Amino acid sequence: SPTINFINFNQTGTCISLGTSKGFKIFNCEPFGKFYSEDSGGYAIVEMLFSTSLLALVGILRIINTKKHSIICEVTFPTSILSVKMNKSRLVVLLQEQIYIYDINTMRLLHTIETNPNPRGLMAMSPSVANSYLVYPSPPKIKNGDVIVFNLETLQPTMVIEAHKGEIAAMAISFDGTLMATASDKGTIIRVFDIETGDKIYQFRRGTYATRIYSISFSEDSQYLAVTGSSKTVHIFKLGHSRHFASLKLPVETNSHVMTISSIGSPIDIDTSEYPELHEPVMKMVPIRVVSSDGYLYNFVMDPERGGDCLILSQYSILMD
Amino acid sequence: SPTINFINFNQTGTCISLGTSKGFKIFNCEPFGKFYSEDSGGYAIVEMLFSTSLLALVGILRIINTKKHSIICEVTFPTSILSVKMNKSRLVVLLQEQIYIYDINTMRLLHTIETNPNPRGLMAMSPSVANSYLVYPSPPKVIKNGDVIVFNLETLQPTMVIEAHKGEIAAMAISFDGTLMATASDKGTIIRVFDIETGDKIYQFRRGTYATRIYSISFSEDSQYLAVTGSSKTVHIFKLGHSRHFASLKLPVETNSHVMTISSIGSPIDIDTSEYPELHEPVMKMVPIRVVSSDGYLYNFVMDPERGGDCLILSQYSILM
Amino acid sequence: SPTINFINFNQTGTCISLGTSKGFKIFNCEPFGKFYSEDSGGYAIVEMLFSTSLLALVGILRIINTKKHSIICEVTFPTSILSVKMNKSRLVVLLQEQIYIYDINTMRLLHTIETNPNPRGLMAMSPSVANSYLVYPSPPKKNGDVIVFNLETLQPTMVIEAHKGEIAAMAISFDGTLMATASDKGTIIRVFDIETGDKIYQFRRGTYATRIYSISFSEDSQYLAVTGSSKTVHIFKLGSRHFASLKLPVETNSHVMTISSIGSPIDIDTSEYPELFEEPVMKMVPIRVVSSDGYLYNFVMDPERGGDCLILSQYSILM
Repeated sequence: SPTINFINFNQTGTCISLGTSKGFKIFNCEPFGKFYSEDSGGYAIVEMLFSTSLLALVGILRIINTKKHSIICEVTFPTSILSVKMNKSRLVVLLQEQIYIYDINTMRLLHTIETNPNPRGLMAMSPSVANSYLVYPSPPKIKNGDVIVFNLETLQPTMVIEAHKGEIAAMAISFDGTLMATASDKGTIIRVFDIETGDKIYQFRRGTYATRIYSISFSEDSQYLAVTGSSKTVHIFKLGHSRHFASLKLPVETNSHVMTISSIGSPIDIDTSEYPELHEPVMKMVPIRVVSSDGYLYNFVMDPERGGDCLILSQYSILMD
Repeated sequence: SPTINFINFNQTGTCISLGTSKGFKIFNCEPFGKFYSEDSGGYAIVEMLFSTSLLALVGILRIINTKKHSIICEVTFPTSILSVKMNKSRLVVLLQEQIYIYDINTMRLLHTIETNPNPRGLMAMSPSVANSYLVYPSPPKVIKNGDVIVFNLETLQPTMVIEAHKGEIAAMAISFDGTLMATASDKGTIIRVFDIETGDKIYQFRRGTYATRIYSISFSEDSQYLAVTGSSKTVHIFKLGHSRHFASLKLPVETNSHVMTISSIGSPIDIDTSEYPELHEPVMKMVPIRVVSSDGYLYNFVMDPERGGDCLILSQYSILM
Repeated sequence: SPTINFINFNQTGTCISLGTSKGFKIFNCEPFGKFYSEDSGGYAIVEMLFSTSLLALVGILRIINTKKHSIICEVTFPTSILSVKMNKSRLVVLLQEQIYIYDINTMRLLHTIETNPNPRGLMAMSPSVANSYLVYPSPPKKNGDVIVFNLETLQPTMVIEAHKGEIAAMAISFDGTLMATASDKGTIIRVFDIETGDKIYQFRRGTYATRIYSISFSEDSQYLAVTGSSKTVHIFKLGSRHFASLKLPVETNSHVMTISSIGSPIDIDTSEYPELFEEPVMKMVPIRVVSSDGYLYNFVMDPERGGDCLILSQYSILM
């Protein structure tokens, strides 16, 4: 089993990107299958658009169309790339002290921001062109958790958010580009700010003792927020409005030193006759897909009313098949 | 009489720097005199610190100590320099699209800012190290055209973004202590001053009757008054002790209308009313105002802080003679 | 996640020395971070001085400087190296039946002690050069005899009858004034004055058979920390019954070896931790526990109440 270095959903949560030490793979979610693969070499960053056969590959920057098996262009940078995010309008490249913004269509350089160092390569980017926003942390050279709200459409900053007292650990933007959620390096407080005005809307407490946070992600309908940390547990905070609404516990066999990213899908019908949820024949269950760095996928279901600990239905392997 | 290309006061308003097409000159204000001069060549930027025998010289960037007649350093830039400002802590050089910040002591480069093009070379520098702030305009790259970026020089991180005006910014000025910032649109009809730490607009002034260009803005030492000069050959004084201009400075009629005019406001001094029939106690405090124009003349005025109104002119010298 | 083979603090308790089957890493405690790492190979003992970019490497003996990336010297021994400890004056290598003493500056050999076998590789060093001592057990070839060896003049000073049974763990305070030992049954702690040899303190611990692994003093010697196999760490005050206790979370791997070290009191912010531990700042003595499974745990104790201590954080070494 080759070592994997990168896992990410697409901007809609219906696909899986992945990168190994020997190549990269592309899966699907509902009719699970391996759409694409390539045994080139070590890949560190594999980012995909809303399907559409467009990929960004960073070896351990090249953009490739997988349907045509051709290369659009290759871009070199003085320093190593730390993060890459896309929407159907702009292409963003982050280095440890520089942010590069490209037009996804014409691929010409548009802007460059000289920022204070970001060793963690943190970003959050709105995927919708109607509200194309970019946010990145602004540490000083107590004013540690300042985040710069940058508008990609006009290429100008909009406001400065005094998010947290300590360094920012993770940040995400809803699908429509309306909200933003950030967490400090202690991972004890989750705060949600409205990117339009900047006022803090929601503040959530995560866990008891300070533990690291890996990734934050909204639902497609912005109903729930998902956080994943070193506790081998995934919390879900309900944004329909403190304490997490419902929590996800991986099986005890899973190694505790695994990176976990998750995503929440649209509610769908499941059969209660087959599954003793403990009864109407069918009720709508919110699906959550959790993939771990060891190479497994987990499917949970969440009751929007009951919440609580979520049942697990199935489990796959992303390596091999 | 050689043509002059650049005039400005020092950060305290008690000295004069000037640049001709044949050299530069340095004057003094109260015991008027010519401290220094060199007929080297064309000079476009001659900026001085708080006396201290330190100068920035740009040919038609070199740092020269006038007392020692030596060269501290010499630095080149890819494009022409548009503005240079200093405090006793930082040195700022602005090109049309780039801002360079240098430490005044070590002279090593500290930061670089990539901004949207500023053909007008507009900035504002706080001269006090306690509140060292730099503000530069951020127009959209091709209504929100008058966006200005509040940048902190101490920590080298921006603090907030101020939506100053609807149209492009034409002039900026920061008080001596770095507390307030004043901005002027390209129409020169509305003068707005913002409190830099909070960001709220404190005062709003109407200037003149019809729209006309504004040359420069400058605060008093005690932030009591604000001086603006425009193409109407009239200088207005706005009282910040708290609309309409408090007092107006009318130059003599024989003066050419196409003259760049910069001004400064000094601390109140005792003047003898026996010599000057102000229209009476022997002495009364009157604020002295020095207005040097691009034709090469200095004009001394006095304002009565209670009466205000049209100001009397005491004397006129002639720079370059 | 490669397996680790050595985990230990520095002489001040403000760093983490850790060596894996693939390399070694050097961490920090309050501003947690990865100071250094090399993927060279299997390392059995990685010991560090008071920062100062000095390391000792034992393969699964070489002294390296991490700042200059150079090798000072390499020395071989007839048997496997069991333990290495350092201070600002002396370097000591312990083997199965021999103890080697080196000058940390010159690297010249100074003295060699012929001791009865030590299968556990037990020794303790005073880290201060003012009272540079070395203590090691002396089993008969009268079981818990500890030889107080003066590294300053290279001569033993006195012999203490510590315990009737085998000695399990020994430690010397930072100032080199006190010595603490624990028997093989791990129920009684004895603290001796290294100058005179009088028994000063006696502590009770381990109601059932839980072996004692490590003993450590605080910087001010106010507290004594003992870690055993029971997944619970006791704190004794040197001002009988234990003063405070540490309970690791149950989810942790039980097949682990845990050490600990107590630091100087610091201030913690209440606003950072909304759920647990909720005066914006309080003085709480920090306790750092690292286990072989690869996790660093931080606990805090109230200097007056004591009791069971909260856990502020749990960071992940090797990542």
